[PDB]
Amino acid sequence: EPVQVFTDDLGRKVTVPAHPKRIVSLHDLDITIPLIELGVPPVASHGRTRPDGSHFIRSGALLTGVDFDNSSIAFIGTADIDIEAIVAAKPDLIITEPTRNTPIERLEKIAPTVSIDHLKGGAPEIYRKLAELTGTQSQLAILERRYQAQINALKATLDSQKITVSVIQANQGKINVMHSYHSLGRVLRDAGFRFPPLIESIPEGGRMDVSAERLPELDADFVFATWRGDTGGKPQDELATMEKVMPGWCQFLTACRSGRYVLISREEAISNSFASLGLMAAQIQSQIAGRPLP
Amino acid sequence: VQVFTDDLGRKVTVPAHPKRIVSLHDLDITIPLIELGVPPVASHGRTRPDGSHFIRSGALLTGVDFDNSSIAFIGTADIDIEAIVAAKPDLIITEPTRNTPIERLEKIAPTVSIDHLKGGAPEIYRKLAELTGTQSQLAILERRYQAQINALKATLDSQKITVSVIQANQGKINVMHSYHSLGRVLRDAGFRFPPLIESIPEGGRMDVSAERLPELDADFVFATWRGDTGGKPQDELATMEKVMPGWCQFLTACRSGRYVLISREEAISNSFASLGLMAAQIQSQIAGRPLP
Ligand SMILES: [Cl-]
Ligand SMILES: [Mg+2]
Repeated sequence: EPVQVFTDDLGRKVTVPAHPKRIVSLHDLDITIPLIELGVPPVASHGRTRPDGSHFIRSGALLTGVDFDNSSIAFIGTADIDIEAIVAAKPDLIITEPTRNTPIERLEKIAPTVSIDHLKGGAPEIYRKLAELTGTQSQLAILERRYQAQINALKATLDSQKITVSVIQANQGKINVMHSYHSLGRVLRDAGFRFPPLIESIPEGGRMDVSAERLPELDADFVFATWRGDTGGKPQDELATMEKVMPGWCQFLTACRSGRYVLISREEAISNSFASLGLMAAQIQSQIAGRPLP
Repeated sequence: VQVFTDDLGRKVTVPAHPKRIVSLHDLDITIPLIELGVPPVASHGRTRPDGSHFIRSGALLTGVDFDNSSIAFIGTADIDIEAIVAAKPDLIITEPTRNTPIERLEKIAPTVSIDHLKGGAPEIYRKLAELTGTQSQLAILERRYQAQINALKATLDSQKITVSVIQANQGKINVMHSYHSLGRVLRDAGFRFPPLIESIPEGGRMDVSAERLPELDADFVFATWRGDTGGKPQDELATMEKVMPGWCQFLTACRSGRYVLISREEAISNSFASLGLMAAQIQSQIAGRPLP
């Protein structure tokens, strides 16, 4: 079996298959979804657990169509990982990350184990690392080409470099803003939309809370926000929460007053996935260029 | 059982697991094959006046085109038989709008004809999955679509909201029983449509007089704009104004800022990719755009 040395984010030099056939993933969102997108789904995965004891891969069905109930992917735990289940899956590669609590020393006894950290370079680096680790560089190239096509289509729709945007979130009586809000921020920046200085000046990978009084500093041509829908929530929830931040908040933003405040489903907006990038690009396109107002 | 009856009624013996498929149509066959995980070794595509070739919607919807793959281009109008032979296919898939005599293809490899006019996209994918042994991948694609519809249904009471899809067609308005991807998602999500649309037979369409715009009004009115040739949404608005000056005032949806323009290339696709794009846009356009 052909083999490679991979340097993980703990600086460990790990001899791994050139083409792993049985991967165990210790995080649904951070690892399993990217693996599925790369065409190398794990044989076992971390996931979430509901109070009735049912299990699911977070965003699995929604973004990839893959979940525990329609696949041969074994569930290995949510909090404490079932070591017996990992062993039973007979992995040739185990992928974990720094926020997991299963000891590396235990995992490495089972199979070549690597730890990957999204704090080093974000989603693009995670996919680059996973593609190298799994020999799926050709599939990554296809994913990247489609993303290029999506950005180019968006850029061709409108003069993005002359349109300002912002992404905001209610946070316990204040406004939280990121330099780049996950998938949504990534697409906006890649398409060349410009952000207000308060947001642009936040260090890369950073974020800040902003006082309600300063809302006008977050104003732009279009203002985006997200709402949580994975547990029965609705867009009106973020509206109600913004009201708790400041009654009449709408009047502090020319974007909201003019009907250019846009609410996006959070679960897809926060994912690292190529699926998410496409969903963002489409929504940005029609919300900005495809919604004429009287 | 390696036996596939095609849409011409031909009983064709095929490979159990075809490895080298030749596709005679980019949109109707190549895109679905790529989505099913069995991209062809050669494909029909389009040709620009400078001689460059592309798989229509290939890069945009799948990330796959001639210029970043080993897929051979085999022609736009006339099919290059020599190129097909050189591709060493084990299966050739064609469709009834093509002009290549089936007998020429049959001499090369097992050849099957699939017709999107019988059942549309759902039937195309079912047939291609059976033909290529990709029933498992199709189930995955179908599961994602179900999740997307359920997400949309959970966002709002779609059964209380009416929607309408319209298209400018040479001075009149064309409406379909179901506008490809866009219409499929709207119907599947449980939205209601204007009385006129429900009267159109399945797979059918009709032109209506510009004067009858009010009968096509709904809570939200959707239309599409062509962008694959440098077009922009404003170009579609210009077209409507020529159909009917002040057309906006004849629709309560347009007057009140509930007229939505969607990119046509994605909207008319048979793809699962497009269904997801439609669902996301419907969701935020209807439920995520509060107006003053
Ligand atoms: Cl141990
Ligand atoms: Mg400003």
